[PDB]
Amino acid sequence: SMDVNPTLLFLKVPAQ
Amino acid sequence: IEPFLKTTPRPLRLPDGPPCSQRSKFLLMDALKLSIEIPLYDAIKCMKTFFGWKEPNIVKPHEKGINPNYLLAWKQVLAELQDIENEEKIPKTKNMRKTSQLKWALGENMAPEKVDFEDCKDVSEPKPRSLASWIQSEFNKACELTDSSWIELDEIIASMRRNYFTAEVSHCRATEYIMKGVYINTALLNASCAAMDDFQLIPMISKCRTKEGRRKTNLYGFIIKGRSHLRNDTDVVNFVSMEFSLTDPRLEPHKWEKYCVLEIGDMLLRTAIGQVSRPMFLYVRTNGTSKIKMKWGMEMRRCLLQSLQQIESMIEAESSVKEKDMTKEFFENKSETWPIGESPKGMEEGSIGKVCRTLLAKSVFNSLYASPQLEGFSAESRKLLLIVQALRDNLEPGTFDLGGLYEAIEECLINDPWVLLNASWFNSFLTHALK
Repeated sequence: SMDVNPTLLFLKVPAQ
Repeated sequence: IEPFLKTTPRPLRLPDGPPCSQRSKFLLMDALKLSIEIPLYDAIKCMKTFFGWKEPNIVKPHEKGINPNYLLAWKQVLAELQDIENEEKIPKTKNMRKTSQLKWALGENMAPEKVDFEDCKDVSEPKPRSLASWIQSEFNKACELTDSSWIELDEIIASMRRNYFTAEVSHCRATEYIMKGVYINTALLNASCAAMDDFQLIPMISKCRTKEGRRKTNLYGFIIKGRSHLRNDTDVVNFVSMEFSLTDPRLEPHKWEKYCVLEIGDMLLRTAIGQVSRPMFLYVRTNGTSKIKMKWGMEMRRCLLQSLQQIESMIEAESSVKEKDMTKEFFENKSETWPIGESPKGMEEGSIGKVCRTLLAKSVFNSLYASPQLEGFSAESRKLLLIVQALRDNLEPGTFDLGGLYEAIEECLINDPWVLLNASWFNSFLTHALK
């Protein structure tokens, strides 16, 4: 089952 | 623009050591509520919904504390709770007998009135801990939906967005954490101002609305306030927390290093296979806050805004590009096109719904695990994040002392379980970003 990792958002969302 | 600077970014290095331990103010995933439909009055009504109270016994001792003191503190709690039972007018909070156990736990022999020439102790390695799986479990459960609502639809155009987000988060365990923190911090503050010289008994309470709509009142356990004298805003009041849990401390003793854990009863639960008997534990530990920390805790609702705003802007990063407003598209179906997790299968994605909750959890854990280690890591890891993004798109960030940046980051990675998680997280991000 998925271990959530909010930093992965930055694979798509650009920092800032 | 000439990009040629590679897979230069390496994984961050995390500390070796004993595993990190829990250090939140109250329990999180291991919390247990006694519930029903004046705090102390409600506390007793909640406890009455439980019928497995037994003779308390230590099962996981605090390796540095005086354990029988913990056991006695609880027994004293029960005793004084009996005194209140029935009567006629049940008080708010209630002041407790300044007994030996309470004086000790509430750091009352460290009271300045006592000592001699030893009153001249002036000294001038904060000890590394390794990451443990528990903190990730903690966060996982924080992103989960609950069978209860923790907030009204407001704060009791793009206002539409508020509503969408609130729809997606009001049942989130993170949101419970927020409210749990608001109530007991408010409570702890009042008690701290209205007593000062009293050992107050504070029920840990929260409220919610069920699916079926019934209003529920939850009791998590008790907090005993110590002496709270001083108007210094950064000065600390010692307290001891007493929290119900079904969690056996012996599965991950490392998580519970700061705790004495009692077995305080046995519970009979309905189950896929029938009635099963499970021990009920009391997690006990000493601790302290300040007017400032209580203030910050009373304001955790801010996590909702911060959380929201990010989800908001995150829509501009798509709405301006797609020409049309995209809130409805996203919230009404698909674009499960943002990565948010790993699994045995690997990379994994989820919709704005999941995202809303994940960002809420993140904001909330930042607040629950606030620390200098964290201020540092954030400020510094943002930079590494920027850099990693550039390189990923084949861009030269420029002549920058990168190794210097690594030093800054890894020096924030000492023993905080939350910070270590974010570090581990970045490493994982780092692996996908520059595959």
